[PDB]
Amino acid sequence: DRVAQLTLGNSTITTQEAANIVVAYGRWPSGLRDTDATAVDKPTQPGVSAERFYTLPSVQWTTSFTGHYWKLPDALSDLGLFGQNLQFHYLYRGGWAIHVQCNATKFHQGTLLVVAVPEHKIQAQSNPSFGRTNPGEAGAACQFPFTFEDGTALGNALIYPHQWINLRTNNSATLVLPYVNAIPMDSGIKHNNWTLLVIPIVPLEYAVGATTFVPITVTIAPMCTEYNGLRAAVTQ
Amino acid sequence: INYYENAASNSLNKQDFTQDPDKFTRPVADIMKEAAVPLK
Amino acid sequence: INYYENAASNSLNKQDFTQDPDKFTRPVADIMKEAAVPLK
Amino acid sequence: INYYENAASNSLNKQDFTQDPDKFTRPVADIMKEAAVPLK
Amino acid sequence: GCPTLYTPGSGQFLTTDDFQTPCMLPKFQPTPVIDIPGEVKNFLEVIQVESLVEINNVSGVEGVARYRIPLNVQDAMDGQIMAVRVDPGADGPMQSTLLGVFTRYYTQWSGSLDFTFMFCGTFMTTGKVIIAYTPPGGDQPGSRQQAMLGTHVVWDFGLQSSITLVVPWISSGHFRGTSLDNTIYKYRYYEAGYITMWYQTNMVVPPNFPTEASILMFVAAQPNFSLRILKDRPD
Amino acid sequence: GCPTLYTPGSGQFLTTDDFQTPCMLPKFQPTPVIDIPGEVKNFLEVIQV
Amino acid sequence: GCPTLYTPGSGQFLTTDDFQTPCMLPKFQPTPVIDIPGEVKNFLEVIQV
Amino acid sequence: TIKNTVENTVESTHSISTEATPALQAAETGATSNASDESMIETRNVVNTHGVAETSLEGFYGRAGLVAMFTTEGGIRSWYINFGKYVQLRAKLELLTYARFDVEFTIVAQVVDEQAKVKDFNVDYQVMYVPPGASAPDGQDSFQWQSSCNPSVISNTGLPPARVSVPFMSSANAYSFSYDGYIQFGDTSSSSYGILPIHYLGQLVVRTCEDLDSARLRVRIYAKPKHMRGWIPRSPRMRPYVSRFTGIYTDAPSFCVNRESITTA
Amino acid sequence: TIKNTVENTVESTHSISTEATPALQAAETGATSNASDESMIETRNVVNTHGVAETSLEGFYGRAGLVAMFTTEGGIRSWYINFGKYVQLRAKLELLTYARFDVEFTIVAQVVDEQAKVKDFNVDYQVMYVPPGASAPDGQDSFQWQSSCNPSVISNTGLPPARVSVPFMSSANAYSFSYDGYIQFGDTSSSSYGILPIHYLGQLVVRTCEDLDSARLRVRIYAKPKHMRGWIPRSPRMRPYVSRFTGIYTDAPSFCVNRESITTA
Amino acid sequence: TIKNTVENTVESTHSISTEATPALQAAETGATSNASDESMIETRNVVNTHGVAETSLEGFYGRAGLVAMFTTEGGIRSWYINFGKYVQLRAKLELLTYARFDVEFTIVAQVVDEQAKVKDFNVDYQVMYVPPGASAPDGQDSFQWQSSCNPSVISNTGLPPARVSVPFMSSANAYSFSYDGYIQFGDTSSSSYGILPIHYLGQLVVRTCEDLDSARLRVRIYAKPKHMRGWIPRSPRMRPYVSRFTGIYTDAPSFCVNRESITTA
Ligand SMILES: CCCCCCCCCCCCC/C=C\[C@H](O)[C@H](N)CO
Ligand SMILES: CCCCCCCCCCCCC/C=C\[C@H](O)[C@H](N)CO
Ligand SMILES: CCCCCCCCCCCCC/C=C\[C@H](O)[C@H](N)CO
Ligand SMILES: [K+]
Ligand SMILES: [K+]
Ligand SMILES: [K+]
Repeated sequence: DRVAQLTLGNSTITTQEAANIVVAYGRWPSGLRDTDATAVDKPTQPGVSAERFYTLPSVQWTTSFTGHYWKLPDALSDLGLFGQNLQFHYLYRGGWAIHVQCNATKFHQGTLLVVAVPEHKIQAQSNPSFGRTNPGEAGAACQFPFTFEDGTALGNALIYPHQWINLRTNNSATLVLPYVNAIPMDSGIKHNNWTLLVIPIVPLEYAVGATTFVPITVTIAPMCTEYNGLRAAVTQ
Repeated sequence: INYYENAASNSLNKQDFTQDPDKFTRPVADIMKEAAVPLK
Repeated sequence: INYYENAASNSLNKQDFTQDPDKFTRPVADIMKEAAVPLK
Repeated sequence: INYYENAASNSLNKQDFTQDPDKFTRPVADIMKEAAVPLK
Repeated sequence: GCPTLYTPGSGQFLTTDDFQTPCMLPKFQPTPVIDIPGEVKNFLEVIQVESLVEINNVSGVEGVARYRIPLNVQDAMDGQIMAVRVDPGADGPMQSTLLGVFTRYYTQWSGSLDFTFMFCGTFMTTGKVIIAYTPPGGDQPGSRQQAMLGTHVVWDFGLQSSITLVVPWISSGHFRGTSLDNTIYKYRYYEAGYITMWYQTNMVVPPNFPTEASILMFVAAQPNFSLRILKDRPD
Repeated sequence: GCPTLYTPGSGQFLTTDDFQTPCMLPKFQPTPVIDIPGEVKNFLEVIQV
Repeated sequence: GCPTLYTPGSGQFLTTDDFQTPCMLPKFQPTPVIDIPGEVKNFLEVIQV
Repeated sequence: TIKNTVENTVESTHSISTEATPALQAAETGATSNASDESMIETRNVVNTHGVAETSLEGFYGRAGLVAMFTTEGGIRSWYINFGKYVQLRAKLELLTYARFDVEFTIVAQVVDEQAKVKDFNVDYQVMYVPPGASAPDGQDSFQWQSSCNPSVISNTGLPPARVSVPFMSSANAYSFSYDGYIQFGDTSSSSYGILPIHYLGQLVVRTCEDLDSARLRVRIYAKPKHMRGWIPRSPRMRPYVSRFTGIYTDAPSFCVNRESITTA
Repeated sequence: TIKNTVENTVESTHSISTEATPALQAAETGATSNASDESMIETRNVVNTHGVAETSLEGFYGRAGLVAMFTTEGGIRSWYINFGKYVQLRAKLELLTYARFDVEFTIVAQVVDEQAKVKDFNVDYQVMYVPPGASAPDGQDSFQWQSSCNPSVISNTGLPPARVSVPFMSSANAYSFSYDGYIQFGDTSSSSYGILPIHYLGQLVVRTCEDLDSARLRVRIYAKPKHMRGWIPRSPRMRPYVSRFTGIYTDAPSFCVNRESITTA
Repeated sequence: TIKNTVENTVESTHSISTEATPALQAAETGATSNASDESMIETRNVVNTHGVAETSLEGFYGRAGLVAMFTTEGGIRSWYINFGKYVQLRAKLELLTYARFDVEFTIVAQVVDEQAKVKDFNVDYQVMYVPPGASAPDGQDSFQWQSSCNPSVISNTGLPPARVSVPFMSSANAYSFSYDGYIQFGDTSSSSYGILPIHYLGQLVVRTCEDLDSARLRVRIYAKPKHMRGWIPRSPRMRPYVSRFTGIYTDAPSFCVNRESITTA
């Protein structure tokens, strides 16, 4: 179906031009098991205060738009009680729900790929800056979309979880991601597990005189979260 | 028969099967059957 | 006993028989017995 | 299987357990339980 | 002790061998296995995913523009949109795809292919196209009558954005070679046929609309597909 | 390990020998056998023509 | 005797190896074990002090 | 569910209907097409017995490849254990995000003159493994070569090659071929980015037990993974490598060869 | 029906009759004669125990023979894998139209001077198998010799000979020793005739791991078929071979020696 | 009681009470603390499967290490059997007061010039074990080398290394790595103190079976304990060794590195 409603904590989202929902690697987010756990102190599970939708500032699909990205959990590291719990604790674990929105008339044509990639490094340059590697809640521009910022073909990104927004068909994309790592928990301030990338593959065009200014908007929820190792608050 | 103490000593595995690829090819929340239209 | 994984590793076959050669020596549609004349 | 006559010929032992360390850690004549005070 | 005799091949280091050996650390116990999403057991699971074809590979075309096929409003009938050879290990548009890179790790292939196309015009844009597979025996077909005598589909642009053509396994032997290189081994023997696209009607638009639109082209293996004899990727 | 003694003829390459050997491609599965007319098992069948 | 093939790593001296070997004195019988206080089996017992 | 052969094919007849439409698809949803062959054309029966074993992880990964090649200087050299210098095995391991495996190492050694011309001369060599925090030898005759705790292998250039197995030795639950993070707290320097210190397991050090006159050892190392397990397949590498310890690359405007026009095959 | 010995002989008496005529035959029909010994003369009983095993396909084919012999130039040489250069094994395989078999290959190598006089000198050699579409090495030190995907064997001129098995590797259901056709569509050129590209499986490439001074490797390869199956016996070859890849020949007016007259034995 | 893994962890809740006080302790009593983790903080369940095998006596002691290294002078040398010359294995055995074990000895030998440069030359060597009260050979050709009662091993510098096992050979019920006493009655001399004559089991003597011209043997010996048993753990050694047969040392005012202040980590 083409209608959907997502509800988490005190927050709700609706859409009328959906295209199903993706659940990455066929798994939903879940808790750490007693056989797989290592840290011995009792974990913190904040519930509805952390697990709810947050909305990041918007991006304009200009004439020159090459693409944009966000790092998780960097982007949400300074927002609400997700942010404060992540600063006060040494270790973090959890999954995500993601919803990308972009609307335009029946007189517009264009297409975006919306893709979530595990362990994505920035490496077109000898020495990536801290600004490029951790761009915060504003995100940063793609300078090298054809090589996917990492030395692979853009065309083969579809091995990672993705959807398309095609302006003749749909106006939103939805992804659900579980926790992925080689260890049971990790530092939230030193390591980013996922990157969310939005890339135009067919450029934006329209009937002469139609509305030219078209935003793209990203909304994100933490899901199934736990923390260990409480201390004072610490940031990079 | 294994001649040595630790399993790192053993020879290569012989369980060379494949499995259903739907965790990578069709990872969607609601089912879409072959004969139907996808969006309805 | 075979020591290796693939059959190309095995030693030579030991089934060294022969068989009736009529597929090469008498490949004719109608039978012609020894004691009879062939064309009748 | 052992190929030689004397036990000095045999390979290394495989009984690699540990045991309760109280002969070195708590070698005292009267018991002092965790929840109690030691001197009373 | 036991009498023995040692045979030729003694002391040789063969890289694809398989024997038991003494371990540097005999008493080491490794960390536990934990639950991680997305375990893979066979690369046939990966090759079955769709990836984009670099179809517009011509001199003046660079970067993301090389993934788009053009369409435009016509003023004459039955015209051609694109052509390509279907051979998956061959140099050209297929070579950078997932299916192309794994096929370049191996010398032989067998099975059906899935080609899938998606339209990216406005909601108001309409048209119909015909997509044909031609088995081997000559050159690519020179007209729409010559093309529609082979395996084909007619595609109508509407609500469902996309269509699949299946290229079925039609071969003399059970396997084909992945190279088509003619200077030494005459392997042009194994060439597998062509795929071509023509206008069935025309692309039609309202007043002041964009008169040019794009298609995107995806390729994947089907469930009867397989590979033999590993070799070093020439890229 | 086991005591052994190695005999004369060790390391010789005799062309009519018959021993097992390691394979260059251990996991390779060959094409099927199909029905073809005129299979031969012994050249005494041919000499009788 | 039995045909054999000898593999790489033949004749190497690896210090952490573990094989049976011939004894210099095959008929020697050692003294008895006696009761001594403070036997240790694992150095985890010592590190806990 | 698990399979040992590829899928069969059944007979199929003509269809004229409104009710069943397998050719129509929506790529927007993120799913790959599900049109079968039998739905799209009239098919015959085929019993297909082709196997799937050469494309298993054991199949693809289970064979030896070069990881190091060096000569001694003043009767010694050392090597940091890391699979980045030779690109063929590097490019295969970066097809997975996380992997667990054991390794079988093979060592091949020979004597050369000062003109790098080979010499018919048999000599004893020693290889020592030195984990992080252990002291490495300074030269050919240092007292760290007693090797009473560190493992060693000792061998001769006239025997067959040396070989040992090694188990899965990481502090993590798998090795990592991509890592989007920094080495340590309070050091966001650009040289501290995209390295996991957890894959670093130490050095190998090599010497001749005695001093050669004028000659040197040349040494090669081959590695073979065994018992592979793997998670989260990655896009394959498509540009040249530049550096041993980083993924750095240079951009270019195409991946495949050009042609005269899109309508000419 | 199957047999492990040749046929016995029974007793036979005189015959005077119109009813039975085993000596009369008609060669026109395409059948070989069926007159038995016992029908043509008076015979005695003989229990015959002669076996049939030396003339089986395993019997006739199961022994090694020479396929290649070459020297290195600048520390390298390569060989196209094809059994045409040495005529003895070639002339045996062309007694069948179609065959399936595995092969056991044996490699023998030694060092020579520039005057082709042998040298008492032990050296490491490497053999690499390069299937079609793979890049072959250019010289002694090219980076294709890492061998991480292509199979290799590495060995020394002072060990016993190298040996490996290989399975049935064709894309067809059998190899072909006759092929009446062309290589590809739209190329009826006379050099494109009577070659099957399906028997071509690639090259072997050989090097010394290090540079010899003045000396070269000389190398010989022997091949032995195993597990033979065979279809459609052919007439045996009766004129000299001329070329490695074709059946070309020159005519002559006889096959056996002449004599003074037909009536003189 | 015996265990194959380390201890698990259980869940724990808050406590407010006068009745239970696990944090209070009295070090005066000579006992180590018994406060568990779960008593001191709120804990979660953890099933812990880490093993204990690398820290067993067989684990820690069961690998070979260097005990002797020497060259022949006039075709002979001898060695007093004692593990004091090389400090790494010495420092490990002095972690126990008393031990019983068997030993596996490995011998590696090679030819050198007078400039201590190695030589490609294969020679026969002999090793003889001479217990106390037996006559040792005087030179390369003495008649004690008949070896009809004393054990010998004979071998060649071009075979792999020589190796033999030895059982527990002391007159005592264990070897001793500390001995607070004198060698004999009526001799309280300071050189007679802290030696046990019971660990002394004799010499090894080495020769070349024939006279080398100008060259010498160089020889190394490695020892590996097997089947260890151990009593009464000692404090570990913390100052350099000075002498082969005694524990003598020099004092110094610290053991670890200094820092600027006690309040700065
Ligand atoms: C005496 C024999 C020497 C054996 C020394 C063994 C050391 C252990 C090596 C384990 C292999 C580690 C592989 C892990 C990761 C790779 O290096 C990646 N390329 C790191 O980026
Ligand atoms: C490292 C060892 C090298 C092994 C390389 C094996 C390659 C496979 C060879 C299979 C034998 C093919 C024989 C087929 C046909 C004959 O060549 C005919 N004379 C062709 O006309
Ligand atoms: C032909 C092979 C030679 C074998 C000779 C064997 C002799 C027996 C040696 C047993 C080992 C004795 C170890 C006892 C004590 C240590 O030496 C201590 N460091 C003494 O202070
Ligand atoms: K099947
Ligand atoms: K008979
Ligand atoms: K436990």
